[PDB]
Amino acid sequence: MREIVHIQAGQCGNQIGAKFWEVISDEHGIDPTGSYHGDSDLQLERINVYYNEATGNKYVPRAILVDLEPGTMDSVRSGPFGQIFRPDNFVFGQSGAGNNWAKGHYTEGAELVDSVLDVVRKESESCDCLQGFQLTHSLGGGTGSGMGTLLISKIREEYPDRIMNTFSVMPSPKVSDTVVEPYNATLSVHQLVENTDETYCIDNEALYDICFRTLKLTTPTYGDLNHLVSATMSGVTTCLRFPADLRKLAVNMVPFPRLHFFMPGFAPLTSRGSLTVPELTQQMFDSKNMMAACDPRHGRYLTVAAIFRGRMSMKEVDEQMLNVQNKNSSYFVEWIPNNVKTAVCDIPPRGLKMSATFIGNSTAIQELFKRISEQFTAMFRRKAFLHWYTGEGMDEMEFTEAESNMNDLVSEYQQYQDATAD
Amino acid sequence: MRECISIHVGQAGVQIGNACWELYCLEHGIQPDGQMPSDKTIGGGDDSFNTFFSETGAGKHVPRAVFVDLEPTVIDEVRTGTYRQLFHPEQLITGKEDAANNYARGHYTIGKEIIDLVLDRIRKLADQCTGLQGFLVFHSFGGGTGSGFTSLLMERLSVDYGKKSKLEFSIYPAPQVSTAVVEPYNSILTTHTTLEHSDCAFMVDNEAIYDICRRNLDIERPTYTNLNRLISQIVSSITASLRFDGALNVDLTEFQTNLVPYPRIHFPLATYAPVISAEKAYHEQLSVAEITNACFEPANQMVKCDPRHGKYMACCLLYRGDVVPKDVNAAIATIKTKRSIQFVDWCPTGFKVGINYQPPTVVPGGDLAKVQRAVCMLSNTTAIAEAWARLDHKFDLMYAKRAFVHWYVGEGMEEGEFSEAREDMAALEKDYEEVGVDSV
Amino acid sequence: IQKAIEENNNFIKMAKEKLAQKMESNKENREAHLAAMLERLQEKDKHAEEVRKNKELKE
Ligand SMILES: Nc1nc2c(ncn2[C@@H]2O[C@H](COP(=O)(O)OP(=O)(O)OP(=O)(O)O)[C@@H](O)[C@H]2O)c(=O)[nH]1
Ligand SMILES: Nc1nc2c(ncn2[C@@H]2O[C@H](COP(=O)(O)OP(=O)(O)O)[C@@H](O)[C@H]2O)c(=O)[nH]1
Ligand SMILES: COC(=O)Nc1nc2ccc(C(=O)c3ccccc3)cc2[nH]1
Ligand SMILES: [Ca+2]
Ligand SMILES: [Cl-]
Ligand SMILES: [Mg+2]
Ligand SMILES: [Mg+2]
Repeated sequence: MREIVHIQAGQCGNQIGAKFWEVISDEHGIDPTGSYHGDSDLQLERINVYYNEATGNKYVPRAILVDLEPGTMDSVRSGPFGQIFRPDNFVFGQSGAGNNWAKGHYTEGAELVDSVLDVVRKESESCDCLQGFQLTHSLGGGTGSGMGTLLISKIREEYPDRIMNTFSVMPSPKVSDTVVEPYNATLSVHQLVENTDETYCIDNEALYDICFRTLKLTTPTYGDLNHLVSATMSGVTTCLRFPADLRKLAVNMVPFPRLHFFMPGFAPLTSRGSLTVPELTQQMFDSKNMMAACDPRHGRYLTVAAIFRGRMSMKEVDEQMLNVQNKNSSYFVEWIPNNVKTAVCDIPPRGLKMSATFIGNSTAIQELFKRISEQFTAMFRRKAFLHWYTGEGMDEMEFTEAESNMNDLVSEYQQYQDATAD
Repeated sequence: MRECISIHVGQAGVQIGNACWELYCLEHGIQPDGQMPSDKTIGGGDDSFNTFFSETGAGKHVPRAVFVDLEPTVIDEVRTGTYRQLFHPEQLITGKEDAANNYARGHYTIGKEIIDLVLDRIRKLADQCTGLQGFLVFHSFGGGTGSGFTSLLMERLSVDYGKKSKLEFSIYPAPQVSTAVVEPYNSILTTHTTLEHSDCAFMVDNEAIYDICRRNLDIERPTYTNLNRLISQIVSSITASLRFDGALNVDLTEFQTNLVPYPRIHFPLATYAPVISAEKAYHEQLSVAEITNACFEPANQMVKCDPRHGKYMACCLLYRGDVVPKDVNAAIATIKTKRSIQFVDWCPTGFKVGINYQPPTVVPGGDLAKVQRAVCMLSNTTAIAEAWARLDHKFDLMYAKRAFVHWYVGEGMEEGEFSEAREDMAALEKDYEEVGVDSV
Repeated sequence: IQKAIEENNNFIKMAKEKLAQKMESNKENREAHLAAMLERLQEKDKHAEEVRKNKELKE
């Protein structure tokens, strides 16, 4: 009834995208062949949200796989669940982006964007009532960042009354050595501020720090970082997949159109070496459990959504959510009453009896944008590596515009952080 | 004759409607297939229960009701539920995209696409009536459909049915059972736009019902199912005078004459007793005096407010079950000596009493104990303005920063409607103060 | 009784008109909001043509 159309672009977008479908396919009882062999009818009640019912009663992800190189997508077809994806929904080119936003947004990506939209229309027109789109991508690359923001802008032209959500992976020096990542990220944020309703800030800095400090991984792999992303995306989409739509959920989380960048959180986060409701709640409000490298106690919450999964006492959940709010009242803006909402789903994730997923619209997210801006200006005031972008036809002003737009986003977060009721 | 048409709007309206019609069927002996063995007149009749039920030639008793929602999931449960055979399919109306808790989408963007079909289906119910009395509209304040589409429907009903009476059962938002943040906006918007088109509205505070279920029925974490079964009992007490008859029965319209001193002051405070579990009702007979005393315990009110800090403009007592005037009069005399009951100086102080001898029913598997006698008090007190004050204050907090307003503007509304609606509420709060001031 | 008929008819009339004006004012506002959104997106499309043209010149 309420369908979502999923898109994954670039290496990162396709990697976490594949993991997302692995995890939710398991939760819904779908095997790599697309057949259902579950044990509960709750797994199928809202399976239409993300899957199409095909001939032979096989369920096909409503997913579109995009990349300017075939490398990663070839791994998807060969990896686990590579055969459930609709083969025609693979839209790849050979040119590549070379980690250049301009090549993805303007040059190489523009040549391919039309063939991507062709698959989007065929998927959308088969929907009884399309909720909207979710995109997985990184902001430091070239395809996911450049062609992803282009796809968003062009999808919005044909579907302006549909929700556009993104799971955007922010760059960090701790994960990738590529130098121009601040440029690609700042150019992308400039786009996401305008053309998305919800953006989950999946910060590689925070993912690494969690794997290293908490999970005790000396050398975290992309697979280790992605296990966190997979569990997070499963959590934030749980209320959509198991028995409100993207719009109602955005309405209660986005008080201002530009301030739609969320801090994801998850609990429990434990290493392979060695749980109460009070502890779950305390953890998901701890800075250590945030998938964005921001301290929520350096800002204030505009809105918060929290979903608990597993068998537990709703009364105890109600008490502890009221408990943490009163003890942290200062960090919740007064001018949005009742801005913390809670949901429960009886079905826990895989390998856990209880979990909690945190979605925070906190002004503390400015710390993340401030970090990207610092890296950006440290390279743009020298005009370093700019020839990669002017070579594609860009002008220095577009770099200056994207810069000052993100600095405005920061000052806008600071405005409402300092605002008071009286 | 004197038919009433019920209109259930949005999730809260539909689910509360399900509970009410289930309870009505049990009270009248109607089976889930619409058959009523005790009814010896087949295909028609002028009995008291015919105010709420029509009859087909095959002996089916069909609610005079329309269910409307902008998404189908809630009404689908009616189409496949136990009482699915009770409703003709045309009485259940659904879109496919809801209002997303946005008044603008319920009143404009989405609502305008279905409003014509809804009015057409209501007309078909009205055409079956020989003397239509009015409409009963069930809806939430907080939902985008309950707020936005209800306002649109009420405006349209005034046009199509003149000043035929329209009564509301409105669910006032409570944070304990809501996951929406923009409910203060939707509440003020719908209250402003509906105020001219409603003759009388019974607000039900979800927090008050939530507290009663926890305190009096020992339910740890009430669900909508728990709240709705209790709400259905109060609704039943209020409509019992229309569906049953008796020598001591007083029609709801006659109570309304006393409850509404000015058109805008049409929000009665309901208080219901006894709410008691089976375990406590065992070897426990609550007398007329005991349930009457409970009416003046604020914890049993449908809306959280303090009548002791306001003034009364009317007090009505709707009894049902084993109750005779002698005991009522004795109970009332006792209460007048021990309670803070201050009337405005321009209104008589007598209590208006009605008795419906039919005893109340309970749904199987419920938590409410079956009792021999119950009572619903309907009072017009200035204290109900406290509910407007709390809601208006949450409105002001968010609107001073224009939080979430872009969602409404994006769907076509203007900031002028927000300030215009808030000013109407400020005048309403002012109206409630003025009525409580002593005369010159 | 004539006054009663006139007041009821005038109430019906003013409500019918008040609503007709609200629903038209809302239609125009929503249509304008969506038109401005697309106009911004077309402007970006034009800017993309200039970028691809600026590349060609450098060659
Ligand atoms: N008492 C009671 N309140 C309910 C029920 N369902 C929803 N509510 C309340 O109604 C408000 C939300 O409005 P809904 O009726 O669910 O929304 P809707 O009318 O369907 O409108 P949209 O879904 O936004 O299109 C919240 O304050 C809920 O607590 C119910 O079954 N019983
Ligand atoms: N968490 C995570 N981050 C990734 C992955 N692959 C790439 N990245 C990040 O994304 C950025 C590189 O962008 P990439 O997606 O590889 O470029 P693209 O293929 O042109 O879209 C770097 O900052 C990486 O840290 C992945 O599998 N997981
Ligand atoms: C694909 O992108 C998305 O899934 N978007 C999205 N936005 C959301 C907002 C909230 C929630 C909740 O779980 C929730 C928890 C408690 C109360 C209310 C809601 C889930 C969301 N999912
Ligand atoms: Ca009959
Ligand atoms: Cl329908
Ligand atoms: Mg790469
Ligand atoms: Mg609804």
